[PDB]
Amino acid sequence: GVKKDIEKLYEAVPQLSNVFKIEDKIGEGTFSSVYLATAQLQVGPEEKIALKHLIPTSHPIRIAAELQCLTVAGGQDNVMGVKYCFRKNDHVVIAMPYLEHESFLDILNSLSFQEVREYMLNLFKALKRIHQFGIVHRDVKPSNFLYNRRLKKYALVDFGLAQGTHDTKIELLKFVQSEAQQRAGTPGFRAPEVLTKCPNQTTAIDMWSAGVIFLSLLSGRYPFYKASDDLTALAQIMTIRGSRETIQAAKTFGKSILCSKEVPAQDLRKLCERLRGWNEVPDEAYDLLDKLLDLNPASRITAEEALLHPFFKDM
Amino acid sequence: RLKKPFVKVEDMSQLYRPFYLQLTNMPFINYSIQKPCSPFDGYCECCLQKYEDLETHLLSEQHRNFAQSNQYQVVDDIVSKLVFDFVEYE
Ligand SMILES: Nc1ncnc2c1ncn2[C@@H]1O[C@H](COP(=O)(O)OP(=O)(O)O)[C@@H](O)[C@H]1O
Ligand SMILES: [Mg+2]
Ligand SMILES: [Zn+2]
Repeated sequence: GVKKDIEKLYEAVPQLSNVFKIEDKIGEGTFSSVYLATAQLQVGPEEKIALKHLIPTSHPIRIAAELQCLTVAGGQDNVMGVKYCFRKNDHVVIAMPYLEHESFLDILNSLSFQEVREYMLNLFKALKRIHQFGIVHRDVKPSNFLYNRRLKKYALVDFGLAQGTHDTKIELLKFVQSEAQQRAGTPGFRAPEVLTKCPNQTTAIDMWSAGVIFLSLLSGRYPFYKASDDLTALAQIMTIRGSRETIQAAKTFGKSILCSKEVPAQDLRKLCERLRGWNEVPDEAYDLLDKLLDLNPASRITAEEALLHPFFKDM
Repeated sequence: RLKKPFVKVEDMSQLYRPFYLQLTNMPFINYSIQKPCSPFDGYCECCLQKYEDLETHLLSEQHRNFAQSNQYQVVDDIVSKLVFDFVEYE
Protein backbone atom coordinates (compact mmCIF):
# COMPACT_ATOMS: atom_id res chain seq x y z
CA GLY A 1 0.00 0.00 0.00
CA VAL A 2 1.64 3.21 1.25
CA LYS A 3 4.49 1.02 2.57
CA LYS A 4 5.34 -0.09 -0.97
CA ASP A 5 5.32 3.57 -2.11
CA ILE A 6 7.70 4.70 0.61
CA GLU A 7 10.07 1.82 -0.24
CA LYS A 8 9.95 2.75 -3.93
CA LEU A 9 10.68 6.37 -2.96
CA TYR A 10 13.83 5.46 -1.01
CA GLU A 11 14.85 3.19 -3.92
CA ALA A 12 14.20 6.00 -6.39
CA VAL A 13 16.25 8.61 -4.37
CA PRO A 14 18.92 6.76 -2.35
CA GLN A 15 20.12 9.86 -0.40
CA LEU A 16 16.75 10.06 1.47
CA SER A 17 17.70 6.87 3.33
CA ASN A 18 20.63 8.67 4.98
CA VAL A 19 18.40 11.50 6.30
CA PHE A 20 14.64 10.84 6.55
CA LYS A 21 12.45 8.44 8.47
CA ILE A 22 9.59 8.50 5.94
CA GLU A 23 6.47 7.75 7.92
CA ASP A 24 3.37 8.33 5.75
CA LYS A 25 1.77 9.51 2.54
CA ILE A 26 -0.13 12.75 3.11
CA GLY A 27 -0.84 13.85 -0.47
CA GLU A 28 -1.34 12.58 -3.98
CA GLY A 29 -2.08 14.51 -7.12
CA THR A 30 -1.74 14.02 -10.84
CA PHE A 31 1.72 15.60 -10.76
CA SER A 32 3.20 14.67 -7.38
CA SER A 33 2.93 12.73 -4.11
CA VAL A 34 3.75 14.04 -0.66
CA TYR A 35 4.99 12.16 2.39
CA LEU A 36 5.35 12.90 6.06
CA ALA A 37 8.90 12.30 7.27
CA THR A 38 10.94 13.01 10.43
CA ALA A 39 14.55 14.15 10.43
CA GLN A 40 17.30 15.38 12.75
CA LEU A 41 18.41 19.04 12.51
CA GLN A 42 22.10 19.78 13.07
CA VAL A 43 20.97 22.48 15.52
CA GLY A 44 19.25 19.97 17.85
CA PRO A 45 15.52 19.34 17.42
CA GLU A 46 13.86 16.61 15.40
CA GLU A 47 11.65 18.28 12.80
CA LYS A 48 8.64 17.04 10.85
CA ILE A 49 9.16 17.40 7.11
CA ALA A 50 6.88 17.22 4.07
CA LEU A 51 8.57 15.50 1.12
CA LYS A 52 7.13 16.35 -2.25
CA HIS A 53 8.03 13.79 -4.83
CA LEU A 54 7.46 15.13 -8.26
CA ILE A 55 6.35 12.83 -11.05
CA PRO A 56 9.44 11.94 -13.25
CA THR A 57 7.53 12.74 -16.42
CA SER A 58 7.90 16.41 -15.34
CA HIS A 59 10.09 18.75 -17.34
CA PRO A 60 13.19 19.90 -15.45
CA ILE A 61 12.28 23.57 -16.28
CA ARG A 62 8.86 23.04 -14.67
CA ILE A 63 10.61 21.39 -11.72
CA ALA A 64 13.16 24.20 -11.29
CA ALA A 65 10.47 26.90 -11.62
CA GLU A 66 8.46 25.51 -8.65
CA LEU A 67 11.62 25.11 -6.69
CA GLN A 68 12.72 28.67 -7.54
CA CYS A 69 9.32 30.15 -6.50
CA LEU A 70 9.77 28.41 -3.16
CA THR A 71 13.40 29.51 -2.75
CA VAL A 72 12.91 33.13 -3.74
CA ALA A 73 9.39 34.06 -2.50
CA GLY A 74 8.84 31.43 0.20
CA GLY A 75 9.79 31.26 3.87
CA GLN A 76 7.93 34.44 4.79
CA ASP A 77 4.40 35.99 4.75
CA ASN A 78 2.47 32.68 4.79
CA VAL A 79 4.26 31.44 1.68
CA MET A 80 5.82 27.96 2.23
CA GLY A 81 9.62 27.83 2.03
CA VAL A 82 11.98 24.99 1.10
CA LYS A 83 14.64 23.39 3.36
CA TYR A 84 16.42 21.31 0.74
CA CYS A 85 15.95 19.40 -2.49
CA PHE A 86 17.23 15.94 -3.51
CA ARG A 87 17.55 14.48 -7.02
CA LYS A 88 18.47 11.20 -8.64
CA ASN A 89 18.11 11.42 -12.43
CA ASP A 90 14.38 12.14 -13.19
CA HIS A 91 13.27 11.83 -9.54
CA VAL A 92 13.19 15.07 -7.59
CA VAL A 93 12.07 15.41 -3.99
CA ILE A 94 11.47 18.86 -2.45
CA ALA A 95 11.78 18.97 1.33
CA MET A 96 9.69 21.53 3.27
CA PRO A 97 8.73 22.14 6.86
CA TYR A 98 5.53 20.20 7.56
CA LEU A 99 2.49 22.20 8.65
CA GLU A 100 -0.27 20.15 10.24
CA HIS A 101 -3.55 21.44 8.75
CA GLU A 102 -7.30 21.04 8.74
CA SER A 103 -9.48 19.85 5.96
CA PHE A 104 -11.32 22.86 4.54
CA LEU A 105 -14.54 20.83 4.29
CA ASP A 106 -14.07 19.91 7.88
CA ILE A 107 -13.84 23.27 9.57
CA LEU A 108 -16.00 25.01 6.95
CA ASN A 109 -19.16 25.29 8.96
CA SER A 110 -17.59 25.51 12.38
CA LEU A 111 -15.39 28.61 11.93
CA SER A 112 -16.25 31.79 13.80
CA PHE A 113 -16.64 34.97 11.80
CA GLN A 114 -13.42 36.32 13.24
CA GLU A 115 -11.60 33.19 12.02
CA VAL A 116 -12.96 33.91 8.52
CA ARG A 117 -11.50 37.50 8.64
CA GLU A 118 -8.21 36.12 9.89
CA TYR A 119 -8.14 33.41 7.25
CA MET A 120 -8.76 35.89 4.44
CA LEU A 121 -6.21 38.43 5.86
CA ASN A 122 -3.57 35.77 5.96
CA LEU A 123 -4.32 34.52 2.49
CA PHE A 124 -3.97 38.05 1.11
CA LYS A 125 -0.57 38.43 2.83
CA ALA A 126 0.63 35.37 0.92
CA LEU A 127 -0.81 36.57 -2.38
CA LYS A 128 0.74 40.05 -1.81
CA ARG A 129 4.16 38.38 -1.32
CA ILE A 130 4.06 36.15 -4.42
CA HIS A 131 2.61 38.88 -6.61
CA GLN A 132 5.45 41.26 -5.62
CA PHE A 133 7.79 38.75 -7.31
CA GLY A 134 5.53 38.56 -10.35
CA ILE A 135 4.27 35.02 -9.64
CA VAL A 136 0.80 34.06 -10.89
CA HIS A 137 0.00 30.97 -8.71
CA ARG A 138 -2.85 29.82 -10.99
CA ASP A 139 -4.11 27.20 -8.49
CA VAL A 140 -5.26 29.14 -5.49
CA LYS A 141 -7.82 26.98 -3.68
CA PRO A 142 -8.19 25.58 -0.21
CA SER A 143 -6.08 22.40 -0.77
CA ASN A 144 -3.14 24.67 -1.67
CA PHE A 145 -3.52 27.00 1.26
CA LEU A 146 -2.71 25.15 4.42
CA TYR A 147 -4.42 26.16 7.60
CA ASN A 148 -3.62 25.25 11.18
CA ARG A 149 -6.48 26.58 13.27
CA ARG A 150 -4.87 25.82 16.61
CA LEU A 151 -1.58 27.63 16.01
CA LYS A 152 -3.15 30.15 13.63
CA LYS A 153 -0.54 29.43 10.96
CA TYR A 154 -1.00 29.41 7.20
CA ALA A 155 1.00 28.58 4.13
CA LEU A 156 0.40 28.87 0.44
CA VAL A 157 1.95 25.83 -1.29
CA ASP A 158 2.18 24.14 -4.69
CA PHE A 159 3.79 26.25 -7.40
CA GLY A 160 3.55 23.37 -9.89
CA LEU A 161 1.16 25.42 -12.04
CA ALA A 162 2.74 28.91 -11.60
CA GLN A 163 3.40 31.29 -14.47
CA GLY A 164 5.18 34.61 -14.63
CA THR A 165 3.93 38.09 -15.31
CA HIS A 166 5.67 39.65 -18.34
CA ASP A 167 8.07 41.36 -15.89
CA THR A 168 8.42 38.46 -13.46
CA LYS A 169 11.37 38.57 -11.12
CA ILE A 170 11.48 34.74 -11.29
CA GLU A 171 13.64 34.31 -14.38
CA LEU A 172 12.66 30.67 -14.96
CA LEU A 173 8.88 31.29 -15.04
CA LYS A 174 9.38 32.84 -18.53
CA PHE A 175 9.86 29.27 -19.88
CA VAL A 176 6.47 28.03 -18.74
CA GLN A 177 4.36 28.31 -21.90
CA SER A 178 0.94 29.95 -21.63
CA GLU A 179 -1.98 27.55 -21.48
CA ALA A 180 -3.50 30.30 -23.62
CA GLN A 181 -0.58 30.11 -26.10
CA GLN A 182 -1.03 26.31 -26.44
CA ARG A 183 -1.18 22.00 -16.91
CA ALA A 184 -4.84 22.96 -16.24
CA GLY A 185 -6.23 23.69 -12.76
CA THR A 186 -9.65 23.22 -11.17
CA PRO A 187 -12.35 24.85 -13.34
CA GLY A 188 -14.21 26.00 -10.21
CA PHE A 189 -11.48 28.38 -9.03
CA ARG A 190 -10.52 29.76 -12.44
CA ALA A 191 -11.33 33.37 -13.36
CA PRO A 192 -13.50 34.05 -16.41
CA GLU A 193 -10.60 35.43 -18.51
CA VAL A 194 -8.86 32.07 -17.76
CA LEU A 195 -12.03 30.05 -18.49
CA THR A 196 -12.40 31.85 -21.85
CA LYS A 197 -8.73 31.30 -22.85
CA CYS A 198 -7.70 34.96 -22.72
CA PRO A 199 -4.02 35.20 -23.83
CA ASN A 200 -3.18 37.87 -21.26
CA GLN A 201 -3.49 36.47 -17.74
CA THR A 202 -2.29 38.43 -14.73
CA THR A 203 -2.06 38.19 -10.98
CA ALA A 204 -5.78 39.20 -10.86
CA ILE A 205 -6.55 35.55 -11.65
CA ASP A 206 -5.31 34.58 -8.17
CA MET A 207 -7.51 37.29 -6.61
CA TRP A 208 -10.64 35.83 -8.26
CA SER A 209 -9.62 32.48 -6.76
CA ALA A 210 -9.41 33.98 -3.25
CA GLY A 211 -12.82 35.45 -4.07
CA VAL A 212 -14.12 31.90 -4.70
CA ILE A 213 -12.70 30.75 -1.37
CA PHE A 214 -14.30 33.75 0.45
CA LEU A 215 -17.57 32.87 -1.23
CA SER A 216 -17.38 29.27 0.15
CA LEU A 217 -16.63 30.72 3.56
CA LEU A 218 -19.54 33.17 3.53
CA SER A 219 -22.10 30.69 2.10
CA GLY A 220 -20.97 27.54 4.02
CA ARG A 221 -20.81 25.67 0.67
CA TYR A 222 -17.70 23.92 -0.69
CA PRO A 223 -16.98 23.15 -3.49
CA PHE A 224 -18.93 26.20 -4.48
CA TYR A 225 -18.69 25.83 -8.27
CA LYS A 226 -18.85 22.08 -8.97
CA ALA A 227 -17.74 21.74 -12.61
CA SER A 228 -15.70 19.23 -14.52
CA ASP A 229 -14.87 21.59 -17.39
CA ASP A 230 -14.21 25.31 -17.92
CA LEU A 231 -17.41 26.43 -19.68
CA THR A 232 -19.54 24.65 -17.05
CA ALA A 233 -17.73 26.74 -14.45
CA LEU A 234 -18.46 29.76 -16.65
CA ALA A 235 -22.22 28.96 -16.91
CA GLN A 236 -22.26 28.62 -13.14
CA ILE A 237 -20.46 31.98 -12.76
CA MET A 238 -23.02 33.76 -14.94
CA THR A 239 -25.70 32.35 -12.62
CA ILE A 240 -24.00 34.12 -9.72
CA ARG A 241 -22.75 37.32 -11.35
CA GLY A 242 -25.26 37.65 -14.15
CA SER A 243 -24.86 36.72 -17.80
CA ARG A 244 -25.20 40.27 -19.18
CA GLU A 245 -22.56 41.46 -16.72
CA THR A 246 -20.25 38.58 -17.75
CA ILE A 247 -20.86 39.11 -21.47
CA GLN A 248 -20.10 42.82 -20.99
CA ALA A 249 -16.89 42.23 -19.03
CA ALA A 250 -15.65 39.58 -21.52
CA LYS A 251 -15.79 42.07 -24.39
CA THR A 252 -13.36 44.33 -22.52
CA PHE A 253 -10.86 41.44 -22.79
CA GLY A 254 -11.42 40.43 -26.42
CA LYS A 255 -13.88 37.57 -25.95
CA SER A 256 -17.39 37.31 -27.27
CA ILE A 257 -19.72 35.18 -25.11
CA LEU A 258 -23.14 34.07 -26.33
CA CYS A 259 -25.48 32.60 -23.71
CA SER A 260 -28.99 31.45 -24.68
CA LYS A 261 -30.64 31.87 -21.28
CA GLU A 262 -30.29 35.27 -19.63
CA VAL A 263 -29.83 34.96 -15.89
CA PRO A 264 -29.61 37.95 -13.43
CA ALA A 265 -26.81 38.88 -11.03
CA GLN A 266 -27.40 37.90 -7.43
CA ASP A 267 -27.16 40.17 -4.46
CA LEU A 268 -24.21 38.66 -2.62
CA ARG A 269 -25.53 39.10 0.91
CA LYS A 270 -28.89 37.37 0.16
CA LEU A 271 -27.24 34.54 -1.81
CA CYS A 272 -24.80 33.79 1.03
CA GLU A 273 -27.37 34.16 3.84
CA ARG A 274 -29.92 31.91 2.11
CA LEU A 275 -27.14 29.33 1.56
CA ARG A 276 -25.63 29.48 5.06
CA GLY A 277 -20.63 36.65 14.90
CA TRP A 278 -22.56 35.26 11.92
CA ASN A 279 -25.63 37.26 12.88
CA GLU A 280 -23.97 40.57 12.06
CA VAL A 281 -21.76 40.06 9.03
CA PRO A 282 -20.83 43.66 8.01
CA ASP A 283 -21.61 45.10 4.58
CA GLU A 284 -17.85 45.43 4.05
CA ALA A 285 -17.61 41.59 3.83
CA TYR A 286 -19.95 41.41 0.90
CA ASP A 287 -18.36 44.54 -0.51
CA LEU A 288 -14.89 42.93 -0.55
CA LEU A 289 -16.44 39.76 -2.09
CA ASP A 290 -17.88 41.87 -4.86
CA LYS A 291 -14.42 43.38 -5.58
CA LEU A 292 -12.70 39.97 -5.66
CA LEU A 293 -15.35 38.52 -7.96
CA ASP A 294 -15.10 41.49 -10.30
CA LEU A 295 -15.71 40.01 -13.74
CA ASN A 296 -13.33 42.59 -15.23
CA PRO A 297 -9.71 41.54 -14.50
CA ALA A 298 -8.45 45.16 -14.94
CA SER A 299 -10.67 46.61 -12.19
CA ARG A 300 -10.56 43.52 -9.94
CA ILE A 301 -9.06 44.35 -6.52
CA THR A 302 -5.30 43.59 -5.96
CA ALA A 303 -3.91 41.76 -2.91
CA GLU A 304 -2.29 44.86 -1.41
CA GLU A 305 -5.58 46.76 -2.03
CA ALA A 306 -7.53 43.95 -0.20
CA LEU A 307 -5.36 44.24 2.92
CA LEU A 308 -6.36 47.91 3.11
CA HIS A 309 -10.05 47.08 2.76
CA PRO A 310 -12.21 48.29 5.66
CA PHE A 311 -13.29 44.64 6.11
CA PHE A 312 -9.90 44.28 7.83
CA LYS A 313 -10.15 47.36 10.04
CA ASP A 314 -8.40 47.19 12.42
CA MET A 315 -6.12 44.14 12.48
CA ARG B 1 -28.75 26.89 -35.32
CA LEU B 2 -27.58 25.66 -31.89
CA LYS B 3 -29.74 23.48 -29.65
CA LYS B 4 -30.64 25.24 -26.36
CA PRO B 5 -29.43 25.67 -23.73
CA PHE B 6 -25.97 26.68 -24.95
CA VAL B 7 -22.93 28.78 -24.13
CA LYS B 8 -20.61 29.87 -26.94
CA VAL B 9 -17.23 31.51 -26.55
CA GLU B 10 -15.25 33.09 -29.36
CA ASP B 11 -12.24 35.31 -29.61
CA MET B 12 -12.87 38.72 -31.16
CA SER B 13 -9.54 38.55 -33.05
CA GLN B 14 -10.18 34.95 -34.36
CA LEU B 15 -6.82 33.88 -32.85
CA TYR B 16 -8.85 31.03 -31.31
CA ARG B 17 -11.31 28.36 -32.39
CA PRO B 18 -14.91 28.92 -31.21
CA PHE B 19 -15.76 26.57 -28.33
CA TYR B 20 -19.12 25.46 -26.90
CA LEU B 21 -21.10 24.07 -24.01
CA GLN B 22 -24.53 22.45 -24.41
CA LEU B 23 -26.24 21.06 -21.35
CA THR B 24 -29.66 19.54 -20.65
CA ASN B 25 -30.34 22.32 -18.13
CA MET B 26 -28.49 25.56 -17.37
CA PRO B 27 -27.09 25.54 -13.86
CA PHE B 28 -29.71 26.54 -11.35
CA ILE B 29 -28.91 27.77 -7.85
CA ASN B 30 -30.37 25.22 -5.38
CA TYR B 31 -30.85 26.75 -1.92
CA SER B 32 -32.71 23.61 -0.69
CA ILE B 33 -29.84 21.08 -0.83
CA GLN B 34 -28.09 20.90 2.58
CA LYS B 35 -24.79 22.44 3.74
CA PRO B 36 -22.06 21.94 2.70
CA CYS B 37 -23.12 20.84 -0.82
CA SER B 38 -22.65 22.93 -3.97
CA PRO B 39 -25.85 24.83 -4.92
CA PHE B 40 -25.05 23.40 -8.36
CA ASP B 41 -24.77 19.84 -7.09
CA GLY B 42 -0.64 10.17 -19.19
CA TYR B 43 1.82 12.29 -21.18
CA CYS B 44 5.58 12.80 -20.77
CA GLU B 45 6.88 16.38 -20.79
CA CYS B 46 10.45 15.12 -21.15
CA CYS B 47 9.86 12.77 -24.06
CA LEU B 48 7.08 14.98 -25.53
CA GLN B 49 4.95 11.88 -26.12
CA LYS B 50 1.83 10.18 -24.81
CA TYR B 51 2.12 6.80 -23.07
CA GLU B 52 -0.29 4.06 -22.05
CA ASP B 53 1.62 2.91 -18.94
CA LEU B 54 3.83 5.08 -16.73
CA GLU B 55 6.04 2.41 -15.08
CA THR B 56 6.98 0.91 -18.44
CA HIS B 57 7.48 4.34 -20.05
CA LEU B 58 9.90 5.18 -17.26
CA LEU B 59 11.92 2.11 -18.33
CA SER B 60 11.83 2.89 -22.08
CA GLU B 61 15.19 3.91 -23.58
CA GLN B 62 13.90 7.29 -24.73
CA HIS B 63 12.97 8.25 -21.15
CA ARG B 64 15.95 6.59 -19.49
CA ASN B 65 18.33 8.61 -21.72
CA PHE B 66 16.63 11.90 -20.80
CA ALA B 67 16.58 10.95 -17.11
CA GLN B 68 20.39 10.59 -17.04
CA SER B 69 21.24 13.59 -19.21
CA ASN B 70 22.42 17.14 -18.45
CA GLN B 71 18.87 18.56 -18.70
CA TYR B 72 18.53 18.76 -14.92
CA GLN B 73 21.42 21.23 -14.60
CA VAL B 74 18.74 23.92 -14.22
CA VAL B 75 17.56 22.10 -11.07
CA ASP B 76 21.06 21.44 -9.68
CA ASP B 77 21.97 25.16 -10.00
CA ILE B 78 19.13 26.08 -7.64
CA VAL B 79 19.94 23.11 -5.39
CA SER B 80 23.55 24.26 -4.97
CA LYS B 81 22.18 27.56 -3.58
CA LEU B 82 20.29 26.02 -0.62
CA VAL B 83 21.84 25.24 2.78
CA PHE B 84 21.69 21.63 4.00
CA ASP B 85 20.93 21.66 7.73
CA PHE B 86 19.91 18.05 8.41
CA VAL B 87 22.05 15.38 10.10
CA GLU B 88 23.14 12.82 7.51
CA TYR B 89 24.05 9.20 8.38
CA GLU B 90 26.62 6.86 6.76
N1 LIG C 1 4.60 21.74 3.47
C1 LIG C 1 3.55 20.95 3.76
N2 LIG C 1 3.19 20.65 5.03
C2 LIG C 1 2.14 19.83 5.26
N3 LIG C 1 1.39 19.27 4.29
C3 LIG C 1 1.66 19.49 3.01
C4 LIG C 1 2.78 20.36 2.67
N4 LIG C 1 2.84 20.43 1.33
C5 LIG C 1 1.84 19.67 0.84
N5 LIG C 1 1.13 19.11 1.85
C6 LIG C 1 -0.04 18.23 1.64
O1 LIG C 1 0.17 17.57 0.39
C7 LIG C 1 -0.77 17.98 -0.60
C8 LIG C 1 -0.17 18.00 -2.00
O2 LIG C 1 0.84 19.00 -2.13
P1 LIG C 1 0.84 20.03 -3.38
O3 LIG C 1 2.12 20.85 -3.22
O4 LIG C 1 -0.48 20.79 -3.37
O5 LIG C 1 0.98 19.11 -4.67
P2 LIG C 1 -0.15 18.46 -5.62
O6 LIG C 1 -1.44 19.23 -5.54
O7 LIG C 1 0.56 18.54 -6.95
O8 LIG C 1 -0.34 17.07 -5.03
C9 LIG C 1 -1.28 19.32 -0.12
O9 LIG C 1 -2.55 19.64 -0.67
C10 LIG C 1 -1.20 19.20 1.40
O10 LIG C 1 -2.35 18.65 1.97
MG1 LIG D 1 -1.87 21.06 -4.60
ZN1 LIG E 1 9.66 10.25 -20.81
